[PDB]
Amino acid sequence: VMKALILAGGSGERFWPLSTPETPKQFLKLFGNKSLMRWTFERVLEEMDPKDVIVVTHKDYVERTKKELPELPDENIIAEPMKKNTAPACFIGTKLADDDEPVLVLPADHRIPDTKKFWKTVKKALDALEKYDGLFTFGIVPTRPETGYGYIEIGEELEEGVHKVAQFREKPDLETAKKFVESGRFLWNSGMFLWKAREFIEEVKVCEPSIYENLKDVDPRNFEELKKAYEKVPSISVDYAVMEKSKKVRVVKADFEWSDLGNWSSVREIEGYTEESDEVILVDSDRVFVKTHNKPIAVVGLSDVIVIDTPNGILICKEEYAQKVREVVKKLF
Amino acid sequence: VMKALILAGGSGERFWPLSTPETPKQFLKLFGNKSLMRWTFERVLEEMDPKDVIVVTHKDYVERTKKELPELPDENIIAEPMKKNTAPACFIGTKLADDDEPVLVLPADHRIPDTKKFWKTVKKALDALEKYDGLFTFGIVPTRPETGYGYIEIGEELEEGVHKVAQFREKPDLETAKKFVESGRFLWNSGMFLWKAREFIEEVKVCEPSIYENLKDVDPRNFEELKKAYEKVPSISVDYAVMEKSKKVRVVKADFEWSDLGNWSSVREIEGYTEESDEVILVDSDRVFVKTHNKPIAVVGLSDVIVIDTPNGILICKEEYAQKVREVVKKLF
Repeated sequence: VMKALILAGGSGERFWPLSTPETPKQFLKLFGNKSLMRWTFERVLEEMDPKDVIVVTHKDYVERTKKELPELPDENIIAEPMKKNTAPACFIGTKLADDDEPVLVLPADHRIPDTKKFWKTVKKALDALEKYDGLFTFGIVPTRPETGYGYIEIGEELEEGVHKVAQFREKPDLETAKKFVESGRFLWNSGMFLWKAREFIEEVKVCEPSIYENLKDVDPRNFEELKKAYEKVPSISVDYAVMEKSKKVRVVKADFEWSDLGNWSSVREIEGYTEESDEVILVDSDRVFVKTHNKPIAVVGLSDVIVIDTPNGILICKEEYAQKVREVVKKLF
Repeated sequence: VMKALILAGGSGERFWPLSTPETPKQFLKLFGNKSLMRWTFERVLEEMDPKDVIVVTHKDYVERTKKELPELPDENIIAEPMKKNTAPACFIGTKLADDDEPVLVLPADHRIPDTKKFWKTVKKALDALEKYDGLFTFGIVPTRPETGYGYIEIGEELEEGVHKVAQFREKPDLETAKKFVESGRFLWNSGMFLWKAREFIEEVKVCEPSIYENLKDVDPRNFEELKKAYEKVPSISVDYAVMEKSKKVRVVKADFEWSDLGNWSSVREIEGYTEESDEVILVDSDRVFVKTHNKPIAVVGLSDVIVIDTPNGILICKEEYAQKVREVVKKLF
């Protein structure tokens, strides 16, 4: 018995001009002519019947989620009355589970190309969960001194590849980041989780009563009932809400390619820089990421720049400012 | 009793994506829905009869020239068999005047907004020509430092605003223009010339026979004959051919504002950097020049760039590399 909980609340904001307010990150077909969420759903379906998968997302997103995931029973989609981040989503998704049922929590907007190593790692976490209880996160083995991700400090070892979490650390300085990688004592917080339903519910009661009392006996499908609760409930990631507080947090080492797809630079990391070609002309310009639409694009005198041309517009972004594409969406709409 | 010779040739390559690849610069409509040549023809018509205006241009553009300039008599367009730069075109155009007629030679792809001051200057230049003879140039006081213009060293003062030319200088290093602009002994060569038909003819015999001996007996309007004579005749500017070598070059301080429209930067210099607007979004980006087309353009984390969007393409160009747009066109086909 196992439940999968897909959290799908993102913003394509950093993916303008490809993303539109009407199309959040989760529906973007960045790879292979399928959305991030679809890939994620298919990843899960490798080892699970869809009866045990749950999507927690806004109502605006619900209908297109049905057309994206025809296999998913309409009941298993769970409409949210407002964006209050992952912690409340996690909570209402977890209540569908039975007390001693494992709940695997997954963002809809990440990329994990090896579906088998993913399940190898999840099986390992399931076995560990049964041996030690507590709340489990997945730490990705860093392959570069990445400043864009948050980190998990390895603690005491229970078993090979399963550790207590000594500490969480947010985006570090490049030197600090380089020390984290060289050390081998830090992992990337993948944003993925695994816990037994009952244990998480109880853990929130101490960490964030705010969340527990208001959602305690609210039926998550009853749209109206959940609105009042949500009006009462704060905005706060479960990372901040529970994980940063509990004394029973473990990490499982994940040996697989993973990305949060944070911004356009993240896509470049996966794809590599763009090749000079008949639609991309480069003169004294290196390390450029260019997605063309229907006309040639020439970049002259500029290095480390992202250029995206879609019908919604054209973006031209120095690479390190790829997080500030959000501001474009703020100013534009 | 005075001829105007308009030289109509020049690559418009540096105005990609506006210009097609072999598009002649003189037909670009950079300002007010009128071509550079049209503006130039109108400027001369302020004081002149079309019968005294000669356009020297490649055969391919004769018909299109007629259409820009319908006031111009069909016989006043002289069809060249090959592109051979300005010295040979100056020659065959200047042959059409009487020996003692003044001939004002003007580039077709410059921008002189103040027509009245243009003619103020010319009339001063005509009066000087009558007193002193020689080949006259028009010097522009450097309002800026900029490399790769022509350069005229101010020599002996013949009379106020009329000097001999100590030296003709066709190129410079960066910030050597600083000790030309702050030295005050150097004017930009505006590319306009004034001479009596016969003196210039004599001077081509002395400065470079190659052109003179091959073209002296030839009638400019007999295409075949001109086609035969041009095979023997070199491609060389009148600057390198005559001005740089001649011992009778005078200079006149120019009383109007002027620009050579060398590249996209020149257009920025005239229009200004671009205003953040409905279709131009600027995050952490200063001193950008942006011509949108059908969609919004966001420029994030980048300064001193030119972004031009047209059906033919998109150009993103660091401002100081604006000459290198030539390299783009080469790569494009």
